[PDB]
Amino acid sequence: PIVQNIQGQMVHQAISPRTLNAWVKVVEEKAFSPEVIPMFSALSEGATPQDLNTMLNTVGGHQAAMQMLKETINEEAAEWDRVHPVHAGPIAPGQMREPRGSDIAGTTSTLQEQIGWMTNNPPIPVGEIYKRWIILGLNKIVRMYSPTSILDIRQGPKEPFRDYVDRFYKTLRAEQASQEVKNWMTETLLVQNANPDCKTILKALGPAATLEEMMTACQG
Amino acid sequence: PIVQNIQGQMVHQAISPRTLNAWVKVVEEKAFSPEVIPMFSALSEGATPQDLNTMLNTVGGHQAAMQMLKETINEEAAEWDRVHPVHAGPIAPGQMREPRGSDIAGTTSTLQEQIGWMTNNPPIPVGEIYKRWIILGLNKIVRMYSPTSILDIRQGPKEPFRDYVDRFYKTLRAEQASQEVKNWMTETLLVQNANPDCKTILKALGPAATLEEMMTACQG
Amino acid sequence: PIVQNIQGQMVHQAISPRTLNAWVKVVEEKAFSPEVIPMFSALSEGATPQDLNTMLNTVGGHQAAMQMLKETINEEAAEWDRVHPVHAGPIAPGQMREPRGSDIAGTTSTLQEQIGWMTNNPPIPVGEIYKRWIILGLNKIVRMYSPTSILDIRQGPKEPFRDYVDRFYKTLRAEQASQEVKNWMTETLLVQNANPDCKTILKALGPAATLEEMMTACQG
Amino acid sequence: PIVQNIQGQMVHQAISPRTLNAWVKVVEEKAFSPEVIPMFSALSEGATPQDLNTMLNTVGGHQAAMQMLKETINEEAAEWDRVHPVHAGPIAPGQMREPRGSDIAGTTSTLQEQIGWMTNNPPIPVGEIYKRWIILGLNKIVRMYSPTSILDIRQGPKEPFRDYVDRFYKTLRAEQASQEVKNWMTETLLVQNANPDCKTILKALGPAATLEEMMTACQG
Amino acid sequence: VNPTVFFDIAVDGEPLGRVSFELFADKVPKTAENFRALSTGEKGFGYKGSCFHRIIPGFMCQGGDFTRHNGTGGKSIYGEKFEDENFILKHTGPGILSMANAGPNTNGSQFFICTAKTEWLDGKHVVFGKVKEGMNIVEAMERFGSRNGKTSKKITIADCGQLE
Repeated sequence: PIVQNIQGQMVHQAISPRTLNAWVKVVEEKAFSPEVIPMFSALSEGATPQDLNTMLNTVGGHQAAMQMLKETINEEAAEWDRVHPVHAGPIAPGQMREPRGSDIAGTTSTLQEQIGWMTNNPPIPVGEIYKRWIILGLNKIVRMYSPTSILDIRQGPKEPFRDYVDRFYKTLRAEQASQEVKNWMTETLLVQNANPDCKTILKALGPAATLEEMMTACQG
Repeated sequence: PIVQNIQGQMVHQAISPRTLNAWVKVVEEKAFSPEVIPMFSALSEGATPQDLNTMLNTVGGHQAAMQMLKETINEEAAEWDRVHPVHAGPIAPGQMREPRGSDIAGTTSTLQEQIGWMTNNPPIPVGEIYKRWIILGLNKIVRMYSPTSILDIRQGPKEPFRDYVDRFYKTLRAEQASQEVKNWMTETLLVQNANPDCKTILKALGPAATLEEMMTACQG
Repeated sequence: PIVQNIQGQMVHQAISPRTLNAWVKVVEEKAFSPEVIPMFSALSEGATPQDLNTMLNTVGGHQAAMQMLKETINEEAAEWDRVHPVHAGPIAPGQMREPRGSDIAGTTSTLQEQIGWMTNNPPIPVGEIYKRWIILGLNKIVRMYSPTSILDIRQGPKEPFRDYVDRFYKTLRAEQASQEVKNWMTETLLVQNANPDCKTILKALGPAATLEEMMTACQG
Repeated sequence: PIVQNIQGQMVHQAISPRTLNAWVKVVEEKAFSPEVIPMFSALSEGATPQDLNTMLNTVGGHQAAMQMLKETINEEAAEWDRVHPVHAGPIAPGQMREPRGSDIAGTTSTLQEQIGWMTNNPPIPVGEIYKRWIILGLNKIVRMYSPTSILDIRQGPKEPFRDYVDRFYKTLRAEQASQEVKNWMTETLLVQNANPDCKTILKALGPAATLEEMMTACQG
Repeated sequence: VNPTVFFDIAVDGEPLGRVSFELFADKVPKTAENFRALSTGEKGFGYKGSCFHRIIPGFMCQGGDFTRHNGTGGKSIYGEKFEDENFILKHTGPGILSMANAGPNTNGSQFFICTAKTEWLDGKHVVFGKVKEGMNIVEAMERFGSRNGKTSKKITIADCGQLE
């Protein structure tokens, strides 16, 4: 990835082997958790499309998920070309390159072309666009890897409220929906699926009670 | 490997022991799977032919694969010498003599001569040529390690569709016969070998079906 | 079909009866086989869309195949209308307006308009476009009339190698999935399905073996 | 095929459907025999490569033989390329470029280019070269279709000399060898494989006896 | 923005002059990068020390066969041959630098410098640059060629590289 170099002139610095090893280890140890998306977004800050292609090729296993990621990248490139076609217009006095769906995906774009598109003024946000595409793909993958539906989350007879709410919020974060749907679900589904012993306790507190009040109520 | 300085020039640098350790560890732990070529290309960016001969000789075990790689490098060097004969006689003062195939390999030349070739005006990319040759050899090696053929894939009555498609795409990336042949295979052989129930669930969606709906059909 | 004269110009000519008779006889006697497309392309060289609609409507029997061809022509006509949109504004004095997707078929246009389209300056090849569409439809028809798939081919213990390779190449020319995939199939599936004795006789020559030695090995 | 047109100006005349029907009939009844090569050379006099491709595509069945013919055409094209290199560069306005090895087989050469190569002064013998290639292929195929070898031809005890000599000369013509070898082959094999009584009858005439005397010896 | 490369031309080793070229990388980028990179020699192989093997007075000067030195060879920086990038630019006059080929999608390293307007070549050879400085050096070169292209003296690219 390119980085601000002293002084004020961005030059290309190849991806460090330690970053690739950290990525391989986090994909090996954590599989495909919701948190990987932030770890991926933070490990590849300002990365050229070639670096993101390297980081997606260095993965070991989960080839089905990588295939969905590649297909969604292709779909985003296709839609991007459809949303950004060259309509006839007077030619600009200044010419700057332009990134195609295939030029953004780093397939047919040489490293020099990407460095140009990034360091030129005004900059072309090819890296951020490809990162948005990969993040959409990773969201698809982590929502697919969900073992059970959020509607099936129910507490055991003696399962403490601690592990119950932990697993429930984990599955809810892995689940995909708008924020208002989650706001309705945390009020309609959480208290209902609890164990009756502590369900009575949560009902005694009130419907609009916060999480900490219920958690300290059923505490112990 | 060469590294640029503050003023922009580059000079030889000793190979880091961390790079060698990581390369040997990934070769030992991950054996010879499709994800060694990207990591090899990332580890030795800008490495001299001596550094690549180091990274190859340092691989203990799997000596048959290393012999295959050596034979491939030998054939590539012979073809390079045949396609680019070297001139005889006195060499110009401002130009250093062009390398032969056995010298592009770095077998019969000193490190200072490699550095002079790489930092000449114009620069001569011996490292990139030998890296391309090693990448071709590693492609042939990962082709050889391929456990099964692409046609013999048939899903068991109990083997889930996820494991089936994982194995399929694994051996498909290990095949690397071509790109359009791979595209035809993922259309035909992927749906041709499904379990009868999920098979007809996929046929219900027709050939226009994508992989995501292909999986969520048999899902649950 | 148009025909050139002594002065060099062309004009409409009535379709010859023993062409219609030959086409109807070859369609009925040979039914549908890969060698009906070359005969069709040779019989109607330079034929107007009316002549092609004649040669298609005249085919009695096999009405399902003719309906498939009509549907294929229908979809092809729609694509042509979508790809190019008629321009607005004043038209140049030396130029006049073009035909539509449905009029390329000649369904809603008189013969004089077809002749004017074919002998205009510059000429418009409506006949060649509709012939390409009909050839694609006939390819799909001969694909449907294929009696087996390419993978199911397995030579019997007594069926001679000549009959096996004949059946193989017949259903391969009737497959027409691609050209490079065909090149891979003729290397792999041809050698993979031989009878054990002649199978190992072919394996004695390695993959470098050509078809001639491949057959004269099992010969005699 | 092109033909001399009044007056003295060769113009392109498409292949007639009756010629194609005659070819299909001779490849339906005669199938593959020694007489097909002469019939083919007479039906395609001065034919453009497109006409020969049309005549080779219309053959229904015998796909192995057509594949042998295509492969031998490719081999002859490769040999022509290795013997007649084609220099790249802009063409002269008056004269046409030298045809490559694949421009002869009509694969990538448009009909206009072939017409140019034939009608130009001096003419380029593309048609005769492609005919020589197809004739080599047909010789290969007819020597392959031979049921038995010439050494296996033997007369039955009461099989008349007529059928014996007819079958022997037919197999000898189908066989492929230099005429000089055939001169010894006849004088060594014709009399030896005959019936003992007719063997002594022919040996009474002499070793260098002509065919007509040998025939009228055992006549009846 | 558009690269500029030069060629120091030599006639049997006597220095003759410098021709410099503006490569239209903003319309034919992949074609322009291949001539740029072959001029610098940065990928290991290139034009330096190759000659113009075919010079036809009043038409064009052709060169660039650095592997076989006679029009039967040369290779690109993408492999031996690549596609015709596009045909936006036309052969409008002297000084246009266009790609030689052996039919469509067969571009390698051979190029030709036009010394006349050659509109018949339009649509058949990709144009990707024009002479900037040095056209009278290209014109003087014509004298060492012939109707059929054969040149009378060896005309070499003595040195070449990128200027800007």
